[PDB]
Amino acid sequence: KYGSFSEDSLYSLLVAELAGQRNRFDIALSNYVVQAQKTRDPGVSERAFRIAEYLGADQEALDTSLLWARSAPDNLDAQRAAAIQLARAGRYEESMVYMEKVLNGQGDTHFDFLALSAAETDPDTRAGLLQSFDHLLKKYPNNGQLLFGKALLLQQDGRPDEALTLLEDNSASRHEVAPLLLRSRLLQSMKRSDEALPLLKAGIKEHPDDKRVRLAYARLLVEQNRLDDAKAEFAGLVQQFPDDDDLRFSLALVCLEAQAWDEARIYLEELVERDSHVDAAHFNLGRLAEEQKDTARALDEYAQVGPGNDFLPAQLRQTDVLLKAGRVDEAAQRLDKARSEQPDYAIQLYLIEAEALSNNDQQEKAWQAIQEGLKQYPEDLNLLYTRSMLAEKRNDLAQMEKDLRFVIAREPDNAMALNALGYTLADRTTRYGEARELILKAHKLNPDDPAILDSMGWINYRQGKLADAERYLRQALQRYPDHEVAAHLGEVLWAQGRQGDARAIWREYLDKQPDSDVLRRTIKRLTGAETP
Amino acid sequence: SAPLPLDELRTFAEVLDRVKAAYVEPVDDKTLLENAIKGMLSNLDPHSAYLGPEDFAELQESTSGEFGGLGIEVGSEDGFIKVVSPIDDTPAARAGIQPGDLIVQIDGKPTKGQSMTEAVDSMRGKAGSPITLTIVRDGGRPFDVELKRAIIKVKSVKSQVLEPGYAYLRITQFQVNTGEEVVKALNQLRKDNKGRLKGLVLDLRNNPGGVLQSAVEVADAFLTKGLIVYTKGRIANSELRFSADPADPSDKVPLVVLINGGSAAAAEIVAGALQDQKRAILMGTDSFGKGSVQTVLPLNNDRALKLTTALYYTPNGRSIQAQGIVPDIEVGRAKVSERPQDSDYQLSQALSLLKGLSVTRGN
Amino acid sequence: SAPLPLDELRTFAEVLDRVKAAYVEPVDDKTLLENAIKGMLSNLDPHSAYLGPEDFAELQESTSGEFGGLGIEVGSEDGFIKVVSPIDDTPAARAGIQPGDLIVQIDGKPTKGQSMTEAVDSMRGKAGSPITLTIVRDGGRPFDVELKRAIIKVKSVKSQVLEPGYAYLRITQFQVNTGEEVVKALNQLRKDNKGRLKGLVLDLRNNPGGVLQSAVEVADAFLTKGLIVYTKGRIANSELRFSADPADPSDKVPLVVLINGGSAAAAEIVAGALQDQKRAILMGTDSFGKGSVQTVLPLNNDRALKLTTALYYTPNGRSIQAQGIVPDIEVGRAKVTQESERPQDSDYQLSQALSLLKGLSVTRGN
Amino acid sequence: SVKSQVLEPGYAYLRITQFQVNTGEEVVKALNQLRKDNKGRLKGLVLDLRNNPGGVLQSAVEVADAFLTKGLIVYTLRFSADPADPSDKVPLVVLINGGSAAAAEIVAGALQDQKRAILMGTDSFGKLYYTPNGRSIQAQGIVPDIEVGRAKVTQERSSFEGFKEADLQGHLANGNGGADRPTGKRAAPSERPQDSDYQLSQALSLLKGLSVTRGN
Repeated sequence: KYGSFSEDSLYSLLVAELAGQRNRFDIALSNYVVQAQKTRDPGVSERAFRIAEYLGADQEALDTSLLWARSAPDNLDAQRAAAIQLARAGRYEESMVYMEKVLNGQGDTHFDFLALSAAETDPDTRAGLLQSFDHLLKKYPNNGQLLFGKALLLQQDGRPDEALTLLEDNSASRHEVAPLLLRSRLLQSMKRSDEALPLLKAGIKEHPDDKRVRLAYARLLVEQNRLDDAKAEFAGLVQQFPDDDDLRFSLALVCLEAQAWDEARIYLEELVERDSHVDAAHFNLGRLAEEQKDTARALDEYAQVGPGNDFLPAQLRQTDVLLKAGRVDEAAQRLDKARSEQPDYAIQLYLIEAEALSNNDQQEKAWQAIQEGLKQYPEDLNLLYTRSMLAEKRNDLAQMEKDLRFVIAREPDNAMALNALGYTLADRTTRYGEARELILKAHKLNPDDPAILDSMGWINYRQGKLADAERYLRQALQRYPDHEVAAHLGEVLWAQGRQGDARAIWREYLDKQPDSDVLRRTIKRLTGAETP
Repeated sequence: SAPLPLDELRTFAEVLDRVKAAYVEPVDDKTLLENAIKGMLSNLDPHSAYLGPEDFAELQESTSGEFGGLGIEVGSEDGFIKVVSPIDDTPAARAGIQPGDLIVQIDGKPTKGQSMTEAVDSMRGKAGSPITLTIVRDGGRPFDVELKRAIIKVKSVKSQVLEPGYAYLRITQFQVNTGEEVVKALNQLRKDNKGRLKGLVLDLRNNPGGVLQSAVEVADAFLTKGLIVYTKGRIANSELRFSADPADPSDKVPLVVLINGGSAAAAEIVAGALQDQKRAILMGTDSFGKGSVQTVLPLNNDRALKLTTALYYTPNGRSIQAQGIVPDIEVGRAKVSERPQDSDYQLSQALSLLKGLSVTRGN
Repeated sequence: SAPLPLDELRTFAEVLDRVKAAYVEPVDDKTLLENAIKGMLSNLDPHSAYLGPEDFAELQESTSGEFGGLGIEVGSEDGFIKVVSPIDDTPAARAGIQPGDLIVQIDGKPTKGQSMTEAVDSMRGKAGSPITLTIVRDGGRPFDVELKRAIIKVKSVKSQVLEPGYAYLRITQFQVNTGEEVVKALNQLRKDNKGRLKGLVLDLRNNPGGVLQSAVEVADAFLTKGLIVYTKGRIANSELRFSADPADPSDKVPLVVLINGGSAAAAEIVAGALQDQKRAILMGTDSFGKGSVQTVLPLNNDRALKLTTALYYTPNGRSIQAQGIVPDIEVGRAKVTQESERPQDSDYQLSQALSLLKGLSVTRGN
Repeated sequence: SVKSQVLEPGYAYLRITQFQVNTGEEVVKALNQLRKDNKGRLKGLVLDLRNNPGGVLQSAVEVADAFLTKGLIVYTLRFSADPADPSDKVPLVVLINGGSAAAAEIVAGALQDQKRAILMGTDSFGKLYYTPNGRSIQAQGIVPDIEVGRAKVTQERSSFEGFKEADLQGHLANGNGGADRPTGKRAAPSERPQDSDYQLSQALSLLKGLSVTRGN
């Protein structure tokens, strides 16, 4: 029942196909568009449309979509694509025609696909499509599917209020699954969970079949800190769909949030034996073991799994829980084994080892670990940055400067390295001009990051200027409040003269981080007391 | 108004690129496409082949008549070069070769890979030159066979007066001018028997084939009415039909034709016509069944193809190529001055049949 | 960039149109393009070829010893399929089948009038599928046997101990698990000879090959150090070198390896490894002399294709392709005339191999 | 008395039918000329001291010296092994059908007991003398450490042989670039002695065995 090629139809196509693998896509476009224009067959037109959309050129893509819709119009997806392309081209009435083509078919009549396609479109094309949709709704206001599509487009625009009003107006939206899903999404985007949860449970009871409604209800409960209700609902879901690994994984997460460690680890072991989502299960198991009695079992679930991208956070949790348990040597041995398993993962394993050992205050063990990781692979900039941080914790300031300089040489674009080097030079150099140049490069690379602003303020203080340092440190603090930035601001105020505000801000940030020691050292050295 | 199978073409392009990527040798697209076309032709109809440009030039004129060959003919089947018929009066025929045997190795190389064209090209060689073949017969084990290659004379048809009442006319190969030799042989036989014979036996067995024109001529020489053979094919020019001529030096003598199963094409055409018009009767075994016609097809370039344009048809609805012509009586060959009749069992059976039917006819 | 060769494509299109127009039987473009792919793959080299679905499944079964069947080795006999030997640990073995049993019906349908291939296919099928066999045992009353088609692994290695201190070992066809098996075999043989084994004879005669990885594994199972074989080809991933892991259960046993004209790529690899490394001896005729590692590249149609991805080289750096290894002893099959079940007396080359092994053992002194 | 032959490359052949006077000098000459034949070094020799009844003791002792360097050759009369010998330690295997006796017997006994050679034939005739080892020879005779009963071997010609990779059309040329070996006509040019009697073939195979392995 297949068709039959012609002499030249099989010629051009072949070239196009061959060109499609020599990156000479233009020839493919020419051949496919010509053969779709003349042959009219569905498959050729569809291939032409896909190629045209891939390359980007749209006018010929618009023509190809029109032809494909004309070829086998029963394929409603082609009709939808042609309508979207027409909306992009601004027909605005033939787009409506193709809408009534795809719409009104009464077979899986779907506008979620249209919303997903429009998600990537530009706001102007989206606005044109929404105007066409409004005209259609005025023509076709009876069904709630039209309202659902219009509300989807409105949400894509960024104005959910009118969409939510439209959803509330019609009861069929409540009776239909998709419109109530949409109203839940709008309420979530409206920052009103108190209204989302009740309507969510109303949807659950009205349509218990749909698991998404209740899953989102539990998610909103978690966001609302109603952890017990979310845990119970997720247990009910696992009862409804025990085959679902993700549902039981979320149940384990919510149970962890509900400090019910026993059931949390039980669900994590259910995931492990189901051999799905096991790496996140292992991360959760390590967290639980940190918050639960035993840890050897957690090491066991960590070990029984193979390499995994999401296992790397799990491996970090394993290292941290081992450090908490006190057997640092076992963590080092496991990390060495993992490094032997894969060198690409070995670099990250060395990084995590150094960072975790630094966190537990073991600066020298972290330093030797990062030195190892650099001796297997000194090219990595992350390893050098970690060694620089460890040196700063160890006052090996020359090593920190060397590592930061090498990282900057590798990746000058990275603003964090420039900021670190500038701060180090400013703190450990009599002339701050080069430090100021480095900090300015970091600023022009990243002028908004709180650390960049903090370093700019510190270098300004060392330079001697006062107002710029004040403003930049205030910017850093409002971006993110930190005790070190507070100490820098206090130094700036010491330069300014208004010591009262320095004392007040120091008190505030010591309340923020009483355990901070750099802030207390600054207060002691300037105001003469540990606290002001 | 039907789906165009673009998927197959896309698959072919992907395969081409993947092959150009993965092969060990740096191989240009030219060789890839050439091999593609070669196999496209070969795997479809075994006889068909891609007559290349220099191959076409060679086919335009014979390179030299010096080289002869082993005389035998082959037809591709299951990828093995099998011997359809060892032409009579040839070392291969004289040597221990039986039609229906398979050639495995020729000149020290296997044949399961190439096509019958290459095997035939290898077979021919310098005159008076030895050669070796490894032939597996009827499932037996391979055994070396040494043969001498030399230019061969066929002599076409021989007529022997097997008995005073009967003449045994033998056709070796359907060369050109075979019909006139048959006609003059029949005239000589009439002269010997004073212008009346009691029947004829045409032992057109162990005969590969030849030019269709000679076959039509002889079938006319024995016949007067009806279509001798018609051809069918897709191309418009395919349809080629022949007929019968009132002239017949046969004198309406009864005929019995033998088909040992080592006969192909032209011989099959003649036998099928002679039974379809009920002019005669058959007594050998089932034929080899090859009636495909090959015609050279020029292309856009100087090159040309050799696709099987049309397959033959006997005057009835029967098709030679599909099933091969069958005899109304089956008599397995065997052995039982001396006359050739006493030697070959089928000939004795045929002569006895003519003797028995002579009285039935009366005069 | 490189020009898209257009003259050749135009010629191909013209030829396809002509063939569709002129061929006697109607032909669909799918068939023509499949034939074209088969043709190019086949004609590039003697070995590479497009693999269909049945062919691909057959190759997968051949390389991987696992297959679905009754675990019965059979032979043709006067129109009745004769059970040459019921493989151990098989549905037939637990069904009581014995050597000499004559299969006459497959679920009732007679074996008469059915070819060996037809009988093999009929007795084979999906795993877990019940099947009944009526089998005539030495001309006795036929009796039905109830079986279920079950997954089975065909043993690719055969063992024997011809003489105390001298053993025999065969690898009929390399397979994915072949390596593992031979390892166990060695241990078994050692356990057979309570630890001390003087000589060993490896049989590679008439081994058409197998997967390269298992060949390298078998090579390493005896050789200790060095590199067994490295491959070289145009593609980047073709360049790949294996190495002999120090572990080996061979116990440095003096080894003599046979090679016949029927020994192929994997067998030639093992032979070249054990020769260019002075660890064994090669006696026999020449080998098939094929060097080519081929890859079964998957296709979206489930009908993959096999292509010659690279050549290989013996440790010395010699490319054995098109030349064939040359055994040291150079012994051709012959018959000995003199003026229990021991294959040495039945076979010649095995006899001289065992003689060489015992001579070496004696020359080792005491 | 003597006869030399290069049975196969790196494996010459010697035979002492009788141990006549001056045989030592003649075997020295044969050793030198075959050393020239095979370019200064042989992988092994097959001294065919079988069907040898006896000879003059001076002949036998000089012959043994021709291959041995150290020790006492034969004693009842204490004949020494002169270090001078052109053999150069070519792996030697001596063949004893059983007819070997007296001069041949003592030469074989010396080349065996000194561990300078190996005995591969059958039990000797058994014909006082003492090998370099304390063991006597006349009383019991010498038992070869490996025995190969006299036998005749015939090789059959298969109608066809496996079509080598060189035969297939379009076979890839070897990486080394050496010419591929085709399967042309396969007929034996001659019946070299190694194929005639089982013992010679066994001896050559064993000699090749000691050459491939044991060299490391």
